Amino acid sequence: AKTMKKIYVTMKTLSPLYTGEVRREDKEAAQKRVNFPVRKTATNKVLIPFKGALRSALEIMLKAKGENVCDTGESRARPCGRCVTCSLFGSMGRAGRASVDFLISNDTKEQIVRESTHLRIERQTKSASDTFKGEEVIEGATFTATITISNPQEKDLSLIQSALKFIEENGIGGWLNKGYGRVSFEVKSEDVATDRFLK
Amino acid sequence: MIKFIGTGSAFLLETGNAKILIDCGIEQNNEIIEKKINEIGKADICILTHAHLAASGLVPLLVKKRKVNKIISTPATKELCRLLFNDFQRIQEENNDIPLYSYDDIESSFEIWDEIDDRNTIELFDTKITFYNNSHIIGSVSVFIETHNGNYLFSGDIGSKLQQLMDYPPDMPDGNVDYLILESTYSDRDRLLEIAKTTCENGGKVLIPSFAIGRLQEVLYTFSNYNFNFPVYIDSPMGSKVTNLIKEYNIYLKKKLRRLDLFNNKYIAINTSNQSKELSNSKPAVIISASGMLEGGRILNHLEQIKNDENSTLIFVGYQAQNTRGRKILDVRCRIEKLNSFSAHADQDELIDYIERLKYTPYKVFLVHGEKEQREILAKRIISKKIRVELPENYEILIEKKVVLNINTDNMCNFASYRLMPFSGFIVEKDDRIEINDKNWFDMIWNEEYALPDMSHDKIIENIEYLFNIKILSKNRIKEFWEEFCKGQKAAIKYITQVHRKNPNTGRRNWNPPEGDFTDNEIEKLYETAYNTLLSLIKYDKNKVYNILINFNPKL
Amino acid sequence: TKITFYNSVFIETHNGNYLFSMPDGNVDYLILDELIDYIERLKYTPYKVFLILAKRIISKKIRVELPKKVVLNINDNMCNFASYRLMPFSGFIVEKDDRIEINDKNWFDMIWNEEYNKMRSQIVAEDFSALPDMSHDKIIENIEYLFNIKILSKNRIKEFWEEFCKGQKAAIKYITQVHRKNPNTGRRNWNPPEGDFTDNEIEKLYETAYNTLLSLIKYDKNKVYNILINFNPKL
RNA sequence: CAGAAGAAGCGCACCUAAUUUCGAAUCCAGCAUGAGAAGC
RNA sequence: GUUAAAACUCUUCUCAUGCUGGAUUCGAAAUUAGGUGCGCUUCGCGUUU
Ligand SMILES: [Zn+2]
Ligand SMILES: [Zn+2]
Repeated sequence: AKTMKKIYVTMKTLSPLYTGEVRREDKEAAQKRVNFPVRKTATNKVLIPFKGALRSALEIMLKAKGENVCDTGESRARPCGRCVTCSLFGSMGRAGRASVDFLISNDTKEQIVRESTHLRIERQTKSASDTFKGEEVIEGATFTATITISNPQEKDLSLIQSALKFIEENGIGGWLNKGYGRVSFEVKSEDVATDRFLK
Repeated sequence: MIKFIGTGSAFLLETGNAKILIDCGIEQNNEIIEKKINEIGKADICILTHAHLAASGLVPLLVKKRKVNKIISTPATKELCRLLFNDFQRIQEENNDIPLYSYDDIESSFEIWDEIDDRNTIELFDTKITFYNNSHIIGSVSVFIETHNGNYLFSGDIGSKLQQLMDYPPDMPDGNVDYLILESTYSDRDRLLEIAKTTCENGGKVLIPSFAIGRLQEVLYTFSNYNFNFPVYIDSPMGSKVTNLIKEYNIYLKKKLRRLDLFNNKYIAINTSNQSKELSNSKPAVIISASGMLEGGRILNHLEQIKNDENSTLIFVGYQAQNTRGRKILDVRCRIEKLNSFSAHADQDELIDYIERLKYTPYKVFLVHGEKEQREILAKRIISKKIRVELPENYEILIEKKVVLNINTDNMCNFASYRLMPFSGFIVEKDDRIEINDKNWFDMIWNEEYALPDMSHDKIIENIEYLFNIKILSKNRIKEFWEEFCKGQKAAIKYITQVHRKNPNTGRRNWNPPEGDFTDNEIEKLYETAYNTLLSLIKYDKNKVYNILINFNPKL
Repeated sequence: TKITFYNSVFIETHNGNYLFSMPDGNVDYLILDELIDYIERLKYTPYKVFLILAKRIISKKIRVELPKKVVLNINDNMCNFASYRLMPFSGFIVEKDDRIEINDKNWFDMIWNEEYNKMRSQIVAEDFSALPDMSHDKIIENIEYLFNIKILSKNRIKEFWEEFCKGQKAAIKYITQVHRKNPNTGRRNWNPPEGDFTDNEIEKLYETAYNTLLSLIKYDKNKVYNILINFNPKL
């Protein structure tokens, strides 16, 4: 208490990016025109989930170190509530100290989202067997988020930064093994007072 | 509400759900331009009236700073602005001043660029924008932004009766204009060909400076009708590019001139620089070249051969701005003459007659540009017509279009937690009011009341069926015909005219060739069948075109 | 509100200089042959005149009008027919708490499907209308073991009881749905057991949950309620 | 009233834009205070 | 034809206050804008010593 960490996170998109539309009405509206819609706000901005990527990043790296972390990727897997990932991003007993925001673009969908033609080529006749359309985020598009950590601890910005580097290497969103979602993260941290709004 | 930003000029019209922009452009400091561009904010649309740099020059800067989502304009204004922006970037880089934008900003500005013709009503962000021709240059339109809190007519640069390529009477919203944004203004036509007669009979070359947009084509259309025996020659990559633009966009000109060639051959365009050096060494011809204000350009390699030759003349067929070499020798060992008859802007009278031909007198006429002196006498004459006018050196009613039910909502039930009523009615759009109206309405109004070729609906379906199975008409051809038909009807005429056009050199059209054992003559009858079939589909309404074309291309 | 009287009440608000019936100021709304000159005498011709006469004053280039919730149309191709711009539209007016929407047939079709899915998925066969055998102690032992490890949870016991109130068949339907191994994912809807285990053991405890719950549906309601109330005290 | 810099022709077409899985699971549902006063 | 008959336990006073459906879980896994099409056609390093 008495301080709150604020991590101002700026994404620049290096490769193209795809995070699919989750809303059934928006997806079913766009699947008439494009077979892979992108996640988009109702104010026509691009929405990337960021808490799960930071969680998943830290779970893989801390399981690879050998430090005790639970797995919240396995199906219906109960969080332990004792590990550092449970302290940062949450368990079933205590909520997440890090309130990760959604990565929201600084620009509108008609400026950074393009519709693209993808294929499946027959390996033998070297000829298009399948053609789909997908919406991608252009390279250089800028996204912003605030990772607002209540009850600050010492190793809670660095692990986030560590997780950001993992998201720089592996990617964010979908189609991560076809090359989509390679990104760069620029960080600005500040220990804001918890009573800063009291005038 | 409307904000007048203007260095740069712009008209932001904040409707309350969008930020629609009119004519972001700069005629002539880069930093105060950039700050003034930042002052606009994120705009949803950037509407271009005409393709002059006084109203289009800042459009790539707006896509540098990512302040615009869509740049709508006229299909000839777009093609013009391709050449216009590359020429402006050529001059800006060439002057060694730091470029205000880049060629990538030009490209990306044309990536989000949509194009509609005149009389085509778009509906973006709870608004209705419609273009109407105003006869300044080709693709020059006045803009009707029909909002809910007022209907606004941005006149742009209204044209003149001196124009010969564009139809004179400036098209105006047939309905009601609440607020009107007019631009205050800033018979020697026969004299041009006559003094060319006397000059070239005397043995000189008439070197007419002409602006590459509008002006040079007006001068050439003069010479290409007044049977000037001696040869006529345009000398300017950009001038000949806009000459091919006028010939390509011939359907967007005057109705008489929409039956074409338009320039009656006559001109022998000088393409390469070496040919211009040759013509400068050559000794009676009509050099309709283009540097504008006697600045850098294909004029100046010809300027010297007239400058020393008193027998030749140098006919100034344009306004000659200050700090230009042209005004310096306008205001010299050659004859200098000036013909203001070739003017693309109106005078004050034609602005008043553009303002007295609206259906209902505008509430406020915002004068914006022109000379500040002349804007006063225009203002005084239009206040004399009892019309409120807000000058741009100064800074109010609340018009609100409403929708009336006019149906009795008594007998009303709740089915799925919604209080609903199935109703049959006849919604009407009256000036200022949308009125839903019961059959009682149609009854009363019933008792009160009571080009393109032609083929039957079945003929059109049978022809597109045959040409689809002969593979002349394809799914991509039907897709782009639907795309150009969604921009208007003249764009579709220009599309099918371009595809059907036999090239005079190769005898090759752009139609997809047939499938089978057809012969040459029959192949040409199928190509003409395709041309007349799609041109017969242009006459039909958009909702009749769609169900015809969906049985061949399910996605367009 | 600046008011001035003339031989005429010239209220001058910021929403318009109204005048009910000629001042020298700007007049916005005129609340009105002899009639035509009065309008001609006014400098800065009025935006609207609130009145045969209307025909003429329209041709004098002047707007007329001749004498609740916000109405929003959602339905837009109109036509010139019988002078006025117009379209045939049959639809639905809906009366929301702060607005009146004008929707069309697709909205009602949508809410028809959304209501029909609610209607058809409320009664499931013999509601409130070949089981294996187990001793009562064995049911106590297996429900206690599969309650300690987190397979039979309080939500599972609760949802067992709610469906078993609706009959034996709905309980068999629920238990078959929870035990169902989806062929595309290889997963049952049981909550996974806590504690270190092995996939053969986990599959056998899932089978044990299926057989112990199925052997409990053959028992009497009161006997089922008195077995489960020791685990989920609510139901 | 706005920009401008050895020949020739061409710089166009066509297809495809679909399919599939998943949409569950779990914890909690308590506690505390007041039970009187006044007129007729 | 009852030590009767006659006289409404009536009026006044809000089950209110205190408590956020919260916590856990990334629309992503599978699919190369590929396939078809030749910068070609026309013009002697002349002439001059
Ligand atoms: Zn944990
Ligand atoms: Zn102009």
